Amino acid sequence: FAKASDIAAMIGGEGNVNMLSERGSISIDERTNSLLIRELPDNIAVIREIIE
Amino acid sequence: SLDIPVKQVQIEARIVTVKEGNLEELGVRWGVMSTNGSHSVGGSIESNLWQK
Repeated sequence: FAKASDIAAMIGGEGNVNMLSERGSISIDERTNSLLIRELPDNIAVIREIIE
Repeated sequence: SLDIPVKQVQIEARIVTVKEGNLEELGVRWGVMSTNGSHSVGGSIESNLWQK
């Protein structure tokens, strides 16, 4: 129901101060409308709940 | 988990236009020219000067 590029630009983005991350990272897969995230297994759950 | 076959979509646009028009005009053109002996009637001054 939403574009993955917009969501990746909102969750991550310019600089690390804005990012909701510490020392991981989002990537986009446009072919299948998906995000690929690498972070602490505790931040994955809150990110998942918000973007759901 | 990423590389999988995707779906295909068929899109069809349709542009329709309809026009109608009506026109009507009526007009009339008439004139008179008469003389009596030292008396005349016309549709201008050059007319009365000509029928002399």
